[PDB]
Amino acid sequence: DILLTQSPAILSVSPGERVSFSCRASQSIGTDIHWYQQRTNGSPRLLIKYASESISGIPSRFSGSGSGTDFTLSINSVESEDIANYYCQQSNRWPFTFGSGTKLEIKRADAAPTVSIFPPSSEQLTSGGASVVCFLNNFYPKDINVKWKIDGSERQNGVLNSWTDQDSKDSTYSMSSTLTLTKDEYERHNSYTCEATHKTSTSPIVKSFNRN
Amino acid sequence: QVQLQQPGAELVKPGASVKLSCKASGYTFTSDWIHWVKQRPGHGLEWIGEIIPSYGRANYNEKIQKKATLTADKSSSTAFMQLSSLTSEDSAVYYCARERGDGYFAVWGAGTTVTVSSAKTTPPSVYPLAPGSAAQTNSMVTLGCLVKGYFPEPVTVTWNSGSLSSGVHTFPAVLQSDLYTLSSSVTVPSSSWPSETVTCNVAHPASSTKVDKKIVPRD
Repeated sequence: DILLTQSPAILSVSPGERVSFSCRASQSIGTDIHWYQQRTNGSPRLLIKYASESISGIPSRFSGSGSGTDFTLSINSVESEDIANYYCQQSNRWPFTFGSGTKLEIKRADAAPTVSIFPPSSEQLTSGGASVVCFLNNFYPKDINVKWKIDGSERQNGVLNSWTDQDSKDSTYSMSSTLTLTKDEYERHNSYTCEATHKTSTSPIVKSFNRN
Repeated sequence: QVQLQQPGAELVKPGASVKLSCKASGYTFTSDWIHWVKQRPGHGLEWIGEIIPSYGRANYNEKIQKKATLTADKSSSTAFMQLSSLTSEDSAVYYCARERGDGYFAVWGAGTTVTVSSAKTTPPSVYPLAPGSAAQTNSMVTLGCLVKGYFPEPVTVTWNSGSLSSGVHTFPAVLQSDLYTLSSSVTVPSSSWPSETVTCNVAHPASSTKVDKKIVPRD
């Protein structure tokens, strides 16, 4: 069975620079290699077939090369939409096999997170629940810290965090922090506060609201 | 049009079986090969096996445990993969892809999310996320909607019935006590809302549900 090695597994690159993905087969497979792109939460998409043949609809940006055991998928001047996983797949011998895949990262300029805080809806309060939601959107790099405060006093319980992958829209990152309480617990406090700490600013970006 | 149609999700109890379907449209030939690909969360693509509907012949990956038995209905033009005796190791996204017999997969299905658990199906609760009257905006404004307490994965979130895609982020779900939770964010010109309406649509295929929520200012 053909082993397809994709190294390195992660590629980071400045916007507008040329990148090259490598794929080495355990044995000669001629030009029977194919490249597929898979973005987050999406199905694979054919970019190059038979090592170097271009697919209609695919940007001329993408090109392919190589033969025998070594193959290369090149992207000339990378842009934000190229952020995805890249797989190679041989069809020279049964069974067909896939590569391990390579993630593409983009080193863009630093961006401060846009912070937004949202009070619990009345619809949610109806069911006896109350969630305060904070969005830290479109920042770079992805390293960031969020802190909750209730009536001036830091809160960590009832907090669930979720981080997005690098956005294929603008090469940025985003994060959601949800503070869930019961309605009863929520109704006996006044001020709710979300604080975002990122390298783009010495001061924390703070968004707050009073329940009243 | 979309060539290959797969169910969005399938909930299977541990040890039980499930038959995944792939309905094909577009050009159909006797040389069409239906391939099935497995993908576990955060991992790569794994070839399961292939079937040719005209003969009923199936070939399987010998490197893995044979969980699949492949069949096909010619009268309904539908390909079927029978997964039996499933464990938690079998929870994954299963794509179906069409090969024109030339080695590469020209088109893929949407994929069927298979979750192996003993927990019960639960439809999501969708709540609006509109900012307070004390917050300040620039040239842009951010709204959202919260999807809480659903099972199993996945859910599909769109904005204004799909017409609003740019400025949209959907966060990964978090799991707590057999229930998932996520939120979706949208950003539109601050001058356009609420003068123009903004609505998020949440679809949970496992419960066959789809709901809309319009975002208005907190009065």
